Amino acid sequence: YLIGQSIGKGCSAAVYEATPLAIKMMWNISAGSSSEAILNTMSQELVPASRVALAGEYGAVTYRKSKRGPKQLAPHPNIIRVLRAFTSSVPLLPGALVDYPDVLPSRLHPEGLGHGRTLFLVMKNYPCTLRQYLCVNTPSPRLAAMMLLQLLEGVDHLVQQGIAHRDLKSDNILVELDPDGCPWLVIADFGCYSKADAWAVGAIAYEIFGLVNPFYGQGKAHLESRSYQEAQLPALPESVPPDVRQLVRALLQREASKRPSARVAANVLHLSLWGEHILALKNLKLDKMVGWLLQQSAATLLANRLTEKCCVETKMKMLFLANLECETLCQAALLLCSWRAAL
Amino acid sequence: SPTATVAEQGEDITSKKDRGVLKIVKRVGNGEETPMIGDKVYVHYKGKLSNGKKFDSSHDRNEPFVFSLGKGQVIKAWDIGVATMKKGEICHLLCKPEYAYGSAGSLPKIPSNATLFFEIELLDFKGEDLFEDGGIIRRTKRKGEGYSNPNEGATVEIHLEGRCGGRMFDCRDVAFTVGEGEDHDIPIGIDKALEKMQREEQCILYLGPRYGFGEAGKPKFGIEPNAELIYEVTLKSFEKAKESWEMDTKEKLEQAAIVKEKGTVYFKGGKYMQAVIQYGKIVSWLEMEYGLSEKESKASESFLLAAFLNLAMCYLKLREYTKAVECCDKALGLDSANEKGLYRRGEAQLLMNEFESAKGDFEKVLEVNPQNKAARLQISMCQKKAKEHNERDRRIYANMFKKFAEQDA
Amino acid sequence: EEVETFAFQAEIAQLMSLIINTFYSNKEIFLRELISNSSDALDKIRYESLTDPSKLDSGKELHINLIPNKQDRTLTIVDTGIGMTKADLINNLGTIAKSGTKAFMEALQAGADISMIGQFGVGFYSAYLVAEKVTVITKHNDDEQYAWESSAGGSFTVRTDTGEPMGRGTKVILHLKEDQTEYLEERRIKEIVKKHSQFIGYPITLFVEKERDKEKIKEKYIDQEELNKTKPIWTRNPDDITNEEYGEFYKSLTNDWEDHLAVKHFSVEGQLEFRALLFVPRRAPFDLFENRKKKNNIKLYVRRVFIMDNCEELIPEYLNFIRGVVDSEDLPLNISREMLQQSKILKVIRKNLVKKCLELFTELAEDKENYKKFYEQFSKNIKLGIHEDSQNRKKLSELLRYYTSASGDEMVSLKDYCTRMKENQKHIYYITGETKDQVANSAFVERLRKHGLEVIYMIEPIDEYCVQQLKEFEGKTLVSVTKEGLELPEDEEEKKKQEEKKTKFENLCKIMKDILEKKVEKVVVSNRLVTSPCCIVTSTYGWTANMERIMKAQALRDNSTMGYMAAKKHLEINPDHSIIETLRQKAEADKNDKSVKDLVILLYETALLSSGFSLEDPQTHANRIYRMIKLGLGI
Amino acid sequence: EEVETFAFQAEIAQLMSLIINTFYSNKEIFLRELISNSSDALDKIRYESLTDPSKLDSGKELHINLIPNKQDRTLTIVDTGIGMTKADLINNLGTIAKSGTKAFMEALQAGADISMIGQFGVGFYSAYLVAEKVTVITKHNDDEQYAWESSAGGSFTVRTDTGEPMGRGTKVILHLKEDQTEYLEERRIKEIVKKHSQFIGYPITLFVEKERDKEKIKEKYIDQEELNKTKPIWTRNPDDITNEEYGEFYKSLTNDWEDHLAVKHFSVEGQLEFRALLFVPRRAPFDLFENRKKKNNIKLYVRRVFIMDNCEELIPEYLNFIRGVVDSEDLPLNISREMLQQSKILKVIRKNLVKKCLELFTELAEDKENYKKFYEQFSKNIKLGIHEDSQNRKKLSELLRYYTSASGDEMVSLKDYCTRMKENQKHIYYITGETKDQVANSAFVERLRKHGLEVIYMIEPIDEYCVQQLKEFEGKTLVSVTKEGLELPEDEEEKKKQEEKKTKFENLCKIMKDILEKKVEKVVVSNRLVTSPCCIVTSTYGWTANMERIMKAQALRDNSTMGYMAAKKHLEINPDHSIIETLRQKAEADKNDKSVKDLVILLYETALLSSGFSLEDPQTHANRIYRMIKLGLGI
Repeated sequence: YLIGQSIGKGCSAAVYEATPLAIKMMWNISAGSSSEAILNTMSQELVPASRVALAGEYGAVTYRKSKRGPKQLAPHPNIIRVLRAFTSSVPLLPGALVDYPDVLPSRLHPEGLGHGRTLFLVMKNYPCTLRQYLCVNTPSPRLAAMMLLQLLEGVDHLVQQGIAHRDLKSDNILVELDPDGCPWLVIADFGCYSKADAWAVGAIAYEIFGLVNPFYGQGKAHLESRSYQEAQLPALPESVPPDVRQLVRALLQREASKRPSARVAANVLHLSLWGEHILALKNLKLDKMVGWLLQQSAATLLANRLTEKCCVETKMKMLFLANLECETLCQAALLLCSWRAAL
Repeated sequence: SPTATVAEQGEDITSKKDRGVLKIVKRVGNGEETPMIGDKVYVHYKGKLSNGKKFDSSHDRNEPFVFSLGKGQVIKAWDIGVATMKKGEICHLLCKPEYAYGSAGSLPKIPSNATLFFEIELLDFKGEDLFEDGGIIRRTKRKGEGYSNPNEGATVEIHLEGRCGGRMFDCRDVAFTVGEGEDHDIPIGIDKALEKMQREEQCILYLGPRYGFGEAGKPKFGIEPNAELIYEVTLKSFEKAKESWEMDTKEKLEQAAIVKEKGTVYFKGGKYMQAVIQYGKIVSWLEMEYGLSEKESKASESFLLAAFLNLAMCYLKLREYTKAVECCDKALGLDSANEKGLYRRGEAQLLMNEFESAKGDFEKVLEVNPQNKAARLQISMCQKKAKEHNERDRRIYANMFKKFAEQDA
Repeated sequence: EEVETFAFQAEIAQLMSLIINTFYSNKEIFLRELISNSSDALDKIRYESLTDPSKLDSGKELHINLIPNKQDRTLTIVDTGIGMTKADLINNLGTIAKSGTKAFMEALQAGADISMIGQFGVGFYSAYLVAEKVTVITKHNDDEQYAWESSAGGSFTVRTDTGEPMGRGTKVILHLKEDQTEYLEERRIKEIVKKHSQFIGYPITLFVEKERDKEKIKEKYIDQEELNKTKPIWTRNPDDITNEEYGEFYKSLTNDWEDHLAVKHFSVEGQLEFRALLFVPRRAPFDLFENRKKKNNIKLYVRRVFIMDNCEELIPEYLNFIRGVVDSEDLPLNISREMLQQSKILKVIRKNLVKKCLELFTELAEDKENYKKFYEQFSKNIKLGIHEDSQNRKKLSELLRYYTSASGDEMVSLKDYCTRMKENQKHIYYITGETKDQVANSAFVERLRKHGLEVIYMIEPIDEYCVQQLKEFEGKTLVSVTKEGLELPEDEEEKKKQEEKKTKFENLCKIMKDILEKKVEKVVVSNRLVTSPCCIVTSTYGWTANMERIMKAQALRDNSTMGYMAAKKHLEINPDHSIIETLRQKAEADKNDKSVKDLVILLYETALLSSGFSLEDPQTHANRIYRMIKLGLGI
Repeated sequence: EEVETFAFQAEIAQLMSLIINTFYSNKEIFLRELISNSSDALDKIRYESLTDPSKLDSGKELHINLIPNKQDRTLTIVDTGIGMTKADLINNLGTIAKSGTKAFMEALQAGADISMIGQFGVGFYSAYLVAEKVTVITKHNDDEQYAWESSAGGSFTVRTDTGEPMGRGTKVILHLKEDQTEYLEERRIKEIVKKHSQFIGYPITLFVEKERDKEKIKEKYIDQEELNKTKPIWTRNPDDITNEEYGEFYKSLTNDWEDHLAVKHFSVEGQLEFRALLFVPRRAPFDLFENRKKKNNIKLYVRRVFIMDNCEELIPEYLNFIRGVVDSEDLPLNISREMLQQSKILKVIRKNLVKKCLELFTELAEDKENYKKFYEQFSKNIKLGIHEDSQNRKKLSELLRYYTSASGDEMVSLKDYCTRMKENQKHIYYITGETKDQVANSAFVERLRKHGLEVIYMIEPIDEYCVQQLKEFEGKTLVSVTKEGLELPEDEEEKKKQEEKKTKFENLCKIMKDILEKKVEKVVVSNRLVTSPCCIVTSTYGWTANMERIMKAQALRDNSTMGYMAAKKHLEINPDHSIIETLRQKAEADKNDKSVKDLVILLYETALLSSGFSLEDPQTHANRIYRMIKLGLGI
């Protein structure tokens, strides 16, 4: 047989066209690392071999070297474009040692056993926003006031980014509502004077309460500076606690300085929903102390305990209990106390 | 070593002086005393070398062994047991280095001094290979040569025993051929039977009715049982049919014309069970390129298509139309404008009760044939059979649900 | 021939400058080795004080303090060190890389818990990264105050002009550039100490006039705030730890409202040995898996100083939820010290970490209540590891509990099922599916119930991954009955009469096959169906309806190979089912009939509805059923 | 008062030792800067030669070779450098950090393509890390040979004469410890030199007597084997060379038997500008996504040398497949040089990378054949990015082709779904189906055909992530008809008669509800479908059936939520369907009728079979159908 042009497609594989017809002879060195692989990939390339296509010379080159050479299945490792072949190599004395392994002649491949878990990513369900879900579902006034926290925080955070927007839309925030029945604030917050963004948060609070919004109907829309009629609250229902209503009365105050920074609310709201209100805690029983944070973090444990029906109460608590500092954490307690300085 | 202990005091029938077969069993299961050879068995065995060596395969789970035949060559040691092996008995074996499954054998796979021996639990051991189309089991008394496999169209030299099924039957030792059995009135399964027949391998034949002359009925022989048919045929020698790699396009045309004329004769004689494989062979004839002058490629293919036609004709005559679908589907793959071919395929579809694809192809054939009434009446019958299946379900499904309400108390 | 032998010389200017602008990528590194110099200083002298009473009285209270100074921008720290003599101070200081700490350290005969943090001698020059001028006034033992100067101008000097004694008053002032004027922000400083130097057994604080300037009205007159509200548990003797120290430590470590589950403490004694101490939270972590970046796990605080941690090399991707902290005082390190030289050691410590925490899991499994709580909320991570570890299969095994036919209500260990081994079954029967009700109500499962053989029900999704990897547990092999084989040893009489049924119904298999084209390779009688006329069983290989489902379901998986793959499907019958024999009957009489065809259509169809496979073409099924309904309408 | 002004001093021994055992974590780095020195040396002198031909006249050679010399363990390299004066050699050697090369570099007036790789001055002493003694004989311009000595013993010298001339003979011998005696293995050296220093525009090789010692029979007496092989392309200006250049290049880069698809080359001219050159393979990458060792496929060079590459810092995880190589000859580096100082720069170059390669994708999309080939085999990565990028969404939106009712046969751009002949109710009507047929045979899809507006088919498991993220493509919004609303502007006669059907079928719907408890929220008359009596439609929010199905089977997604959330279910009818009106007729007249009861059971059931949702309890359905079969048996 005449051998064709010596061009190489494969490590030891070089496809040449014999004088038309063609044949390639990829060699297995008997002492290599992948020598078992090449002595077996042969079978894969000899999967398509015809019924009489492996008359291997079988003196010391093994009879079995081309006995299970014929195929069993069609998995397509590299190609299936093969018809004939022959065991052509060092014919005589090709090894000072070969154990002639001869072990388990009829096992096949387990589809390469490629089943490793391709890295997963989750999605953020965003079909809804505020004014949509608000009319859709009315949550607990604490489940609602907690949503308020997610607002002011980014509101705190965004002005903590120095950035500012004059009048956020009613639906300027979008609601993940990723788990059914619970809304959520956008982490990205793409949609867009000090306390301006905070004022928008106060205004949309009325929408959450379902109470009529004065900044809308009554007027003074789109201006944090504008103020008239003593910032009336038309919040008649008592579903909202009087103590937090005092905080709302404190909101929209004569001066933005007497108004709270969004962290103060965060403070307040961290202090209010979490922590706990007791007669022992009464009378500003909390004063300057650092460890109390952990003690307070313990008082925030019971969020998992009482009214943790809506599971989301545990979700964001981690990113909230960790980040706290008494410097901007004691004043609101003082202003909370006023809820009880009610007297 | 258990094998060594059993080997002692064992009368051995040995092929050579020191190599052979060793009666060694521990206990003997009750089984047919007469020696029997069986291809179909589910033997249970434990392949353990023992004796300072270890066989890790087949020792674990007992493996049913596919016996190729009485002289099966898959494992040499396995048949050695079947020598003087009963059915439903127990057997044990011994090492024979020559008898290794991988030819001569290699030392790591098979120990140089010891092969694989097994405490065989012998099971039913009677009979030889069966027939995939039924009607016959291998009933031989000699071995084939692998050199001379008779081929379709090779006129043969067979002798006949002289008694079918227990009845002295009337025939002679005539130069049979696949397309000849129906003419001279003997069991016609001979066609696919002589396949397993070579030169110098005697093989009596059990005959079932649907395979040979059984179902066909005998006015000359005088046979009571049409299913119980047994007789011996002695294929002394035979010629070789000239095959694809053997014929040539001119002789292709020659034998093509001759068989086409024969096909008209087959139609006139009405016999067709012969015609199935001869039409199939013409099909295969043409199914490959000729690389020659084919000005009448159309004429060749026309012979082929008329063969398709009569093939579907016979499939209508007796068959369950699956091979009708085959032949006329090849027709459609070549000439789908057959004035009758696709018509009979759609008629099969309606007799297959698939009257919807029948609607399709029947309106097609009406496009090409707006002349005759057969196909239009046939599609009308398709509508009738549709309505019949309708009323069928109608009856079988009248408030089928209300019946459930009966159960409710 | 001759030799001009010279020792290596050096240049100072370029050297120093390079050190500054190259050693450390970021300016944040400062405020850590300052602390180090002070720590070791005070430490040595502490030991010295123990030896001499007069020295102890002079040294007194130890503390480290910080003063940002706000608008003045005069950053500074102060220590209670002993300092160094007027000259000797130079002889260490201007001598780059000559650390007198290391010097006297080595000089120490009875070196007991010296724990010298720094040894390189380059931390002081790292201050230039921020300081414009490095000036430091200092006193020493029986010595006078001395104000060193520096601004990396190539030189330095010493000037004594009555700096306020401050007693010993060891301390260095810093002057950061107008540019990059950060770190005056205290809370930054705090997160910085939280990041590093939060664990030091010595008093630290910051002072700042920060108030509310409310004028009395202001809550606190001055702000004094220590920051080491923590004490290192690892140093403390394990087994001799204070009661409930770990619960409190967990809160101090991480701010978890909730407690810890369990925790384990390992005194290593190898060649390079360490303090292995590993918590496990009493809850499940809400925030896991979403972060592609490998996150905090075990922390390394070598030499009682925070070092680089949370890098996978310590602990695999599996069991990364684990939280503990490790520390070996001695470890090879770098100038930046952040990267590490040898990783083979990482491998040895990693081996130690997994062995031990796995033994922790074991000890946990000694408990049943809490262990089950854990297992509940964490088995997924468990199994992920179980399939990824590939060496300690025995250790990984025996830790799994699942619902079974024996007890549906309680999760039973595989080992418990193995000890039962009913009828010496060599096979452990399970099933993979979707809902518990569906898995319980399965044809093969019903047959298993008839055999009284129990079946562990697996309904977990991720279950397929681990089970393919998991195998013969305790010398006996798993078997999901949904496999094609399902070889069950019945009575000899049973085997044969079932075979006789096959001998007469294989022609029915034919009959149906003549309609059941293009879908099922082989149809045969079954020993697995009692309550159902017919059902489907996956072939010997391939992917189970639900295994295939999840392989298909997993996103980012679509491949040319995936589109056509694991094609292995065929069904069976219930030879002793009424409908089944009815199908047998009349089929012999008519080889072709639409009803028979449409029947087996719907039959095989519903069989595919069961056996998991999503319907290959629902619309069509709906059509057929709609036809049945129109029938029901008398139409 | 008195100033004792001194310059900074230093110590040598500890300095050097520290440098050795601390500066780098990877032992093999030593053979890189040997090369770098050599390179810049030869480079300078090259320029000098172009000035005046005296040095090269004698030299006439530019090659560099390495000799392992195992028989003596004498590692060495040789260069054609000019070397330095015996003295000046000292003055730049023993002077740690004084780079003579950086010296004369700066001294250069017309500094054209000087490309000085090393200016730090610590590369040479990196030898003692492996070397036991560092000895180097060398000649210089019009100068004599000089054998320097060193063993990091604090000193050095020269004692040399009668040494082989070998021209300049700028060679340096190495002597590695018995311990850690690696790197004699050549193939290690080779993987090393293609790990780094494979790209140098100057001749390199190794020589070794390796043979087969077969006694002649052996083909080559000695292995004169070069390692330069591929030359750096990106340095050559693009648009002056053909694609084959790039072709051959990548071929000799990754060693892919197959070609490249396309590639793009970007001369940056910013403040810190660079060579941007980016391939794209002509095939799909088989093995990937396990993140074992690779987060990207990009590589980075400065000063024409290998730098730290493959960091998630430069290219995001999305579109990580992109393979190209970048080089800006000079960036801030380190002593180990491996880590990087500023990452803001990483961010600005990342910006550039992604912008440019995205424009590449665009230019590709200018093609239709090859672009479609790509899109075929890579759309998954595309979409992953499309949903993760969140800024350039608009561009990401383009380059997306799909099967539609307008298309059928081939994919086709969304812009093709843009441009509508009717110019009415502009929205993007689509459906996330499982099998394309199973998306084409939905009754709601048929009603779109009845109206006649086309609908795009979305059929990928990963497709979902994209649909939520995608929105309002080209000022008009996507709409999956499977949503609950599906508001379709129909005729005045259409709207009112439909609603009249509604007003006299809402009672029928209430009648059904009296049986359709506990499953449906609202069952109302919908025109959503034709030619199908009933079907289910997901509510306004929540997960669609395909969306729910993937969430359930997603790996490691199991949670209290995943368990059961997104609960939104409601079906509809076909008021003009036969079966529908039959259900309507006499419904009021019958009381507690099972007929209608079990009917609507099966109805709603099959409607859930369609509309995707896996059957809530198959077994039960099978039971009902089995009852229907027993009926079919006349039983």
